[PDB]
Amino acid sequence: PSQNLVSTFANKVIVEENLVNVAEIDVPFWSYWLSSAGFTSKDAFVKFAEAVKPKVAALSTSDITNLTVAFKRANYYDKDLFTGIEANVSANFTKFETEQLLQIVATFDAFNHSSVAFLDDVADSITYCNHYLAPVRAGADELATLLTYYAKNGHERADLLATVARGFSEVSLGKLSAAQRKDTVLSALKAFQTFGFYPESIEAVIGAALVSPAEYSAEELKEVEAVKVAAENALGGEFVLIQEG
Amino acid sequence: MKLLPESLQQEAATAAVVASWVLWHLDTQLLPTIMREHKLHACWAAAAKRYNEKLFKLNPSY
Amino acid sequence: MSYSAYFAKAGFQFPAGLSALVAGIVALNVCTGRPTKGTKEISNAEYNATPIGYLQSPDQHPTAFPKVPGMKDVHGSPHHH
Amino acid sequence: SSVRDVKTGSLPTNFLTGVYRFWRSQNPAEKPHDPVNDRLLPAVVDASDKRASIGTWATTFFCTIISCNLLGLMPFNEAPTSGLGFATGLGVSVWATATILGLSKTGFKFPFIFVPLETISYTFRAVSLGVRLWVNMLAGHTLLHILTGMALALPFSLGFFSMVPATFGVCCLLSALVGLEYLVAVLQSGVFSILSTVYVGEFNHDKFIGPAAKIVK
Amino acid sequence: RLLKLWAKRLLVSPELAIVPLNEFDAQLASKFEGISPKYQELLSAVAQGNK
Amino acid sequence: EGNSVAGIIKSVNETSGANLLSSLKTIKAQAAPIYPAAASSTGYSTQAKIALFGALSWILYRADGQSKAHEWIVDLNLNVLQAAWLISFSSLIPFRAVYFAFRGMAPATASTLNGLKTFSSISL
Amino acid sequence: MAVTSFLGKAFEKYFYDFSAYEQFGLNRFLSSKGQYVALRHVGFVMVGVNVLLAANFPFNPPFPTIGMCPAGWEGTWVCQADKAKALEMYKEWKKS
Ligand SMILES: [Zn+2]
Repeated sequence: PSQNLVSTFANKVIVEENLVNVAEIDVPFWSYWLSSAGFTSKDAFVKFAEAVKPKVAALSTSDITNLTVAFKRANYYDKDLFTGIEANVSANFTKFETEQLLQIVATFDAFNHSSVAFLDDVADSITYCNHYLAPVRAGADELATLLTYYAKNGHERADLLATVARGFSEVSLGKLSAAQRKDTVLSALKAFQTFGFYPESIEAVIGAALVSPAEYSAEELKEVEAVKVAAENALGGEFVLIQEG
Repeated sequence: MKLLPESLQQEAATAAVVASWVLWHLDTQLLPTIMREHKLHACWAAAAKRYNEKLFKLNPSY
Repeated sequence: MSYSAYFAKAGFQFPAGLSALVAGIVALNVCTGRPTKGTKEISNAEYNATPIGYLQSPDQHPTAFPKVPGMKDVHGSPHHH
Repeated sequence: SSVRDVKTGSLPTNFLTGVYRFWRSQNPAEKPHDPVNDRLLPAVVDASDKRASIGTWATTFFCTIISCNLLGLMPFNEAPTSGLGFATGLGVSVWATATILGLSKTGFKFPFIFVPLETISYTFRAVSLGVRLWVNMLAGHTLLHILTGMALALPFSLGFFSMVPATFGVCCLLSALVGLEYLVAVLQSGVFSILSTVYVGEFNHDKFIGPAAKIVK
Repeated sequence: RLLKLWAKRLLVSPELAIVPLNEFDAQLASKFEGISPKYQELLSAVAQGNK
Repeated sequence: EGNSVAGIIKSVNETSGANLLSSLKTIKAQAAPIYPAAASSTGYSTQAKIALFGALSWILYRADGQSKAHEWIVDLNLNVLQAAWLISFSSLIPFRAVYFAFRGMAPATASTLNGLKTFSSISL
Repeated sequence: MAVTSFLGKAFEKYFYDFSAYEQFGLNRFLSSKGQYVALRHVGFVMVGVNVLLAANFPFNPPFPTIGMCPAGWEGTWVCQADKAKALEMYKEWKKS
C-alpha cells in the first residue's frame, strides 16, 4: 500500500496550486526564478500579478526588475500591474541602474506600454543618475531595444541619445552573433534616422553593416546607405572602412 | 635549524588563505572606501572648469 | 564644531572579515588529518591498557627554563624497549 | 549588514591609496593611436577589461608580505615568511598566476636547445621569487640567533655587569643588525611585488580593438 | 522681500558680503575663466569658515 | 530629513519684517549641520577587550613556547633586541612629518578640494 | 580611577614630559638627543641581557661558550660541553 498512498499523497501535496500558495509571500523572487526555470503559465501568473499588485509601490529596484523580467518571460500583460511598476520606476528613478532599466524597458517594449513621465524618468535615470560608461557594459541588443522604444513612442531626448549611442561599438557589436547583430544594427540605424541624431559612434553601427554586407538584403543595404549618407552630412566627412593598417 | 615544515601543503594553503583574505579585504572593504574618497576629489578637480562654466551659463542672475 | 566626537564615539573594531581569516588559519591548523606533532594513533586496547605516564613521552614535555639543555618535565615510561 | 563609518583623510586610507597607486603605475595603460573620446571610450573600457588586475594583486602581495615580514621583528613573534612553504608558496603562486594569464592569452595549452634554456630560466622564476624571500627572512634571524648567543656568552662568563665595552660592542652590532633586518623586511616585500608586476605584465598585452570604420575630415 | 532675499543667501553663504554690490558687475566676463580674480581667492578663502 | 536650505527659505519667508533680523541667528542654528556632542565614555569595547586579551594570550603562549625551546635564552634576548628597536622607533620617528607625508600620498588629501566656485552659483 | 584612562594619561606624561636626558643633565656628556637615543638603545639591550642572565645564572648555556666559565664552577655541570653529562651532574649538584 506504499504505491497508492504515496501516489495519492504526492498529487494532493504536489501540484501547481499549492506552489502558487508558497509564492504569495515573495512574488518577484518566485516569479523570476520559476520563469527562468521554464515554468511560464498564464494560470499561475495571473495569481502572481494580483498577489503582487499591492506590494509593487514598496518594491526595491531588484524586485521590480525581477518581476518585470518574469512577466516578459511569461508574456502576461496586466495593465494595472505594469502601471504600478511604471509608477514605482518613476518614483525611484534615481535608485535604478541602467543594467536594470534596460531589462525593464525591454519588457515595456515587448507589449506596447509607455508614459511621457516614464520615458522622461528612464531617460533622466540613464543619462544623469547612472554612470556614463554603463551603456558600454550593456550589450548592443538592449541599447537597440531601448532606442526603438524611444523611437516608437516618438519621445526624443538628445542627452539619452548621446549616452546610449556611446554604448555602440566594435566591441559590443562584436560580442553579438551575426544574425543578432543584423537586427541590432538595423533597429539602431532606424532609431538614429528617426531622431535625426548622428553621433560619432554611428560609425561603429554602419561599419558593422558594411563589413559584412552579404547577410543583409538589398532593401536593408539601401536603408543602411541612406543612414550612411545622412551621417556623412551630419558629421561633415566621408565614411571609410578601416582595415588592419 | 627548522628548514622543512611538517606539511608543505598546509603552509602553502596558509599562505593562500592569508593572501586571499587580503585580496578580498582590499577589493571589498578598502578599495571602495579609497575610491569614494579619491574619486570625489578627482571628479571635482576634473570637472571644476566645465562645471563652473555650465553653471555660469545656466545662472540667470548676472 | 567638528566630527571628532562622532568618531571618538566608535570604539575599536576589527577588520570586517577577520573572523573568516582566523577561522581559515585555525581550520588549517586543526584539520591536518594527521596526529599532533609527536603523537601516534594507537589501538583502543593499548590506549586503555596504558597508564597516563607511559602514554606521555619526554620529548613532548620540555622543561620551561631548563638548567641543562635537554631537561624534560616527564620521564616517560620506565619500561624501555 | 551594517557597514562601519569611515573618516575621510585617514592615515591608513592615505597610505593605502598611495600604495595602490604605486602598484597600479607599474604596468600603465598604452596610449591609443586615436584621440580618446566617446568613440574610443568602449575600446578603452574593453582594453581595461583585457588587462589583469596587477595593481590589486601587487598591493595584495605587498601588504601580505610586509605584514608577515614585520611580524618577525615584533617581540615574541616570528615571521610566517621565514617558514619555507609560506614564502615559496607565495612565489610559486605568483609565477602560476602569470603563467595562467599567459596561457589564457594563447589558448590554454603549453608551448633547438634555445627552447629548453629559456623554459628552464622561466620555470626558475617559480623557485626564485619565493626562495629569495624565504632565505632573506631566514637571513638576519639566524645570524641574529648566533650573534646573540655569543652576546650572551660574554657576560655569562666574565660577570653580569663587568667588561661592559666588549658586550657593548656586540650589542651595538646586534642593534645594527636588527635595524638592517627592518630594512630587509620592507625591501623584500617591495622587491617581491615589483617582480610580481614585471612577471605578470609580460602577458598583460592584448591588442586594441579600436574603430573599424571612421568618418574622416 | 528684498531683505528676506538677501537674508537667505547670507544665511547659506555669508562670504557674499565681502564683494560690494556696486563692484559685482565689474567682476564678470563672458566666460567663467575670464572673471576678475580680485575677489575669487578671497571669497573661496572666506567660504571655509572662521578656522 | 528635509534639506536645510528649504528650511531656511520657509522660516525666513515666515518671519515678519520686524521679526526678521533677530530671528536670523535662530534660523542659522536650525540649518547648522549636526555635529554630535561627546557622549558617554565607556571602558573598552568587547572587541577591544577581545583584542588585548588575545594579544596578551598570544604573547604568553609565545613566551611559554620560546622558553621551552632549545636555545631558549637566545629567544628571550631576541625579544629584548626587538623591543629595543620598537622603543627607538618611538623616539626617532618624526610622527608629524610622517603623517603629513602620508597625506601627500593620496591625491584627495595632497590638495585642497577645488570644485564649485562661488561666482558661478550666485543666486539673485 | 578608570583603569585605562588614568593609565593612558600617566603613560602620556611619562612618554612626553618625562625625559631622563634633561632631568639627569646628559647634554653635558652627550652631543645630541639622537646619540642619547642610540646609547639608550644599546643600554637597554645590555640591561636586558644582564637581567635575563641574572634571573637564572647557575644553568648550563644552550649557546656555545667561548672556551670560558662563569665564576668558580670550573668543572661542574655549568662548564660541561656534553649536555647529557651536564644533566646527570646537575642531578648530583641538586642532591644538595
Ligand atoms: Zn627566533
